[PDB]
Amino acid sequence: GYKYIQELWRKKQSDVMRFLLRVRCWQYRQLSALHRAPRPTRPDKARRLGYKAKQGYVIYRIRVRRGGRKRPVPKGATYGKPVHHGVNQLKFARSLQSVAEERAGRHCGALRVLNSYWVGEDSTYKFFEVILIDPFHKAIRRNPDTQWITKPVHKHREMRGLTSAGRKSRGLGKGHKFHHTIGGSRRAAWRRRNTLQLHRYR
Amino acid sequence: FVFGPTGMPGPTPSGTNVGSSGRSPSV
Amino acid sequence: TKGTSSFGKRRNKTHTLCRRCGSKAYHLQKSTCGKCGYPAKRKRKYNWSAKAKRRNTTGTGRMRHLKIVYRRFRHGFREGTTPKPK
Amino acid sequence: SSHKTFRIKRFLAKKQKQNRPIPQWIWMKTGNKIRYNSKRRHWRRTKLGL
Amino acid sequence: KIRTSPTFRRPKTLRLRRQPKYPRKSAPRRNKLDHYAIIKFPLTTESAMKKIEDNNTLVFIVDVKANKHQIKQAVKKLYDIDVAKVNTLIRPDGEKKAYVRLAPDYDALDVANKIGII
Amino acid sequence: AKIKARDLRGKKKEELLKQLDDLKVELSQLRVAKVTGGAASKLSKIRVVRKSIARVLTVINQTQKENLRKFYKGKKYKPLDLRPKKTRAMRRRLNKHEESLKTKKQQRKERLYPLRKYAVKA
Amino acid sequence: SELAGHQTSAESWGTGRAVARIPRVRGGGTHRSGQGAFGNMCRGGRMFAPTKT
RNA sequence: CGCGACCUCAGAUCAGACGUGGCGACCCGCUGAAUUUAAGCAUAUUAGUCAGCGGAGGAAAAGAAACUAACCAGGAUUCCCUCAGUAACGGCGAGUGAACAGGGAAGAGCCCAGCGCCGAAUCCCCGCCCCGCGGCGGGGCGCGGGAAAUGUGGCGUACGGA
RNA sequence: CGCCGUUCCGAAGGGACGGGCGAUGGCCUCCGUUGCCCUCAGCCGAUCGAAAGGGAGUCGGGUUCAGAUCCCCGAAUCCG
Ligand SMILES: [Mg+2]
Ligand SMILES: [Mg+2]
Ligand SMILES: [Mg+2]
Ligand SMILES: [Mg+2]
Ligand SMILES: [Mg+2]
Ligand SMILES: [Mg+2]
Ligand SMILES: [Mg+2]
Ligand SMILES: [Mg+2]
Ligand SMILES: [Mg+2]
Ligand SMILES: [Mg+2]
Ligand SMILES: [Mg+2]
Ligand SMILES: [Mg+2]
Ligand SMILES: [Mg+2]
Ligand SMILES: [Mg+2]
Ligand SMILES: [Mg+2]
Ligand SMILES: [Mg+2]
Ligand SMILES: [Mg+2]
Ligand SMILES: [Mg+2]
Ligand SMILES: [Mg+2]
Ligand SMILES: [Mg+2]
Ligand SMILES: [Mg+2]
Ligand SMILES: [Mg+2]
Ligand SMILES: [Mg+2]
Ligand SMILES: [Mg+2]
Ligand SMILES: [Mg+2]
Ligand SMILES: [Mg+2]
Ligand SMILES: [Zn+2]
Repeated sequence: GYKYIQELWRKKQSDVMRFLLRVRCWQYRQLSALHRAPRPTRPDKARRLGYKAKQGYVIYRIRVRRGGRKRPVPKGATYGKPVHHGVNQLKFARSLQSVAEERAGRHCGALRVLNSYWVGEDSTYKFFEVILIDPFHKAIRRNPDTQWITKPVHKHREMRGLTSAGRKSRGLGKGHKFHHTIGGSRRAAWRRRNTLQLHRYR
Repeated sequence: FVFGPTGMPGPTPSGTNVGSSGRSPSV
Repeated sequence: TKGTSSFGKRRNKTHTLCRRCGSKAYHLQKSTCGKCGYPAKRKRKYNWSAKAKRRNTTGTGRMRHLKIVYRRFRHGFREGTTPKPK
Repeated sequence: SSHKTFRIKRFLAKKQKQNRPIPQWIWMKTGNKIRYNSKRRHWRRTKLGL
Repeated sequence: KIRTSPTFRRPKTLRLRRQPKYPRKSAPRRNKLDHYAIIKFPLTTESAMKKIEDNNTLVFIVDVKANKHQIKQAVKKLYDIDVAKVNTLIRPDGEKKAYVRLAPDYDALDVANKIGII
Repeated sequence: AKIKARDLRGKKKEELLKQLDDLKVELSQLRVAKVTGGAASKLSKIRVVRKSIARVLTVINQTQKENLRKFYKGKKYKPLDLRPKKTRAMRRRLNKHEESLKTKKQQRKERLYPLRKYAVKA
Repeated sequence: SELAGHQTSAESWGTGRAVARIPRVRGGGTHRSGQGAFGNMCRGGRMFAPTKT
């Protein structure tokens, strides 16, 4: 059609896309940290991630500060064995995109997070856009293609790590690389491996 | 018509005081 | 002087009855309760006191609406009906 | 003090009305064990918290 | 229309009034502080019988949430007696005693004679 | 006279509020008899009149509520008191029609490939 | 039970005090105050090797 | 100057909804020790455990392979026996430590975007008509209002499909 | 979870006189009402913080077993 905007948004090192990503990043850097967008900045990436252009679908733009997770402790002094004297070079286990989806999914707690995507970044900020669905509209309630999002099991998909950006952080998957999450999750594997089955007859 | 007696409560005292004033220094 | 003498100066109270939990732990200066953190929306409770929870849980009080929800449950929360009249 | 508040005058009033003995006709009941009132309070010994 | 002041102040827009499509609660809650609930019973103590006899007053144990206005207008309904003034005080028991002083012509001793306390 | 709730349902709103405004005066005169000192025959009538007032106000609120939910019988929005009150999660479900809704793709699968009933020989 | 005998908070008083060095219940103006808390020997307390399921 | 669009953005006690807090045995996402073991101790161990924070459901999570294999090949997830105290990790010290295959409990698959095709063929809202009416719907009207071409609905999804 | 922050990255005033338009109730005379524009408006930060700071206005005499600048009598006074 969308397949032109798609292959265009892959030459981010080009001239046109390095001008656009820069005027976009400048304009985003002037607004609030979490503000509602009028329409999806990337309409193609939004369709690909499940955004039907109909009432009820909401797009929030949100910026997050880049960099690792300095340990929250007093001056230095993380009292423990030298193993855990690390404060500076530590990293967070959830992607900045998963932190964007839950800073939107918490600021606006009525809406259900579907997905999110990258719309720009600079040295000190990363800008994402979160596809929030209003689960009590009738364009979503009645349409049976998307009435799964309205059941109480999917409350705060991103606080429970069920979105795409979240699921990418739990190391789950099929293969010889993802053995430590056989079962539900890493802790449901850990439980069964660290659980002593004591039969009646031994 | 049998009348009744009475009853009054009071906090239970606990013995933990130790003056430890006595000193026997002999190096 | 740190003892019996300076036990007389105690005349102005630190805490008063909290309005959310009725316990005498509302720090008048810090303006927050030490028992439930009243000005905060979330009731404060920590796992490191297994016993302080059992003093404030859904059974400890009247359950004036739960003891009826547990009764309306045995019939799927029927509504707008009455038994057949005499 | 004498500069009470309403919430406190009312709590003291409740603590005044809880401070009376069991009616004598109440341990001639059938399923009875209460010999006397044990939750009583004296203003001198026990100091009502607060 | 020139900008005379260098401060862009927010323009005042229009504000409608609530035209609901359905009242939230179905019926207005009845006034539970009735003229009858506002006066529980009188006192028959020689501290109040000297008020009735000498001061030409009456002593009621009114509800605690009652004003001197509600009391005045609730003795002028249950007993049909114009009232000079009302002086309330909350007892250590918890109830609100109220000394109601009757108009000059009305006789307390003879309006307590009626209602029973005498 | 034993005031039963049955013979209170035919009477009119003001033929009920006159009974209420008479029972409250009978209370006031009994709470006075209690403090002036009266016969137990009177003292024991307090529990009888407090419950007669309870019966009256009960029939008043019941007839008024029935009239209300008749007035809003067929309307779309009705007061949150007349709306069916079940558990919050039970009120925030999908209708039986939204549950019973199917996409045209599944109304076509269910039609072209129904679940056949069969047996096998042993 | 697995919690029986351990639902209290009690630390030994230590040497001195002319007391038998068993843990003891903390403070309080009650009978059960500095009274011996854990161990099979004490009243209340936990039994030796609590039977398991 | 004014007028009329559109975009972006405010204001409402605007009409109608929604969230918040509690419980927490089980479950999901992060954060995360030190007692102790090593006859000391610093890596390791305790342990991704206790504490801490957030979010749910009657189950949750996972789930129809960017899989296992190297066979004469198997075929979503979860669970049990077994593999196995194994391969491997480790001051190769203390100690730690899976998976595949196989036998079982259960057993079920699917759906979009995209690429094209169709006169937007789609959806929400208010007013009136008749019913249904205590899980707010069915059918009819409205030169009634909107959403939507910056893409709604039907066919269709890797097992190929038109 | 929340913390920081208190005029700081803010479209932060829902108010007033007069006028014009519109409606309303009555000596519908003449005021009052509320709807719409026109004109005008600084502020300086929501709110809390003192029974000893600031803070208009009550004194005499009588009386109870326990209350009086509080009740009774008699003299005033402030605010609206
Ligand atoms: Mg971690
Ligand atoms: Mg990756
Ligand atoms: Mg202090
Ligand atoms: Mg909590
Ligand atoms: Mg004392
Ligand atoms: Mg389809
Ligand atoms: Mg025991
Ligand atoms: Mg509204
Ligand atoms: Mg060691
Ligand atoms: Mg050792
Ligand atoms: Mg050591
Ligand atoms: Mg270590
Ligand atoms: Mg924990
Ligand atoms: Mg919650
Ligand atoms: Mg539930
Ligand atoms: Mg699930
Ligand atoms: Mg397998
Ligand atoms: Mg073996
Ligand atoms: Mg390990
Ligand atoms: Mg296998
Ligand atoms: Mg089988
Ligand atoms: Mg399409
Ligand atoms: Mg596939
Ligand atoms: Mg103040
Ligand atoms: Mg002052
Ligand atoms: Mg002063
Ligand atoms: Zn509290």
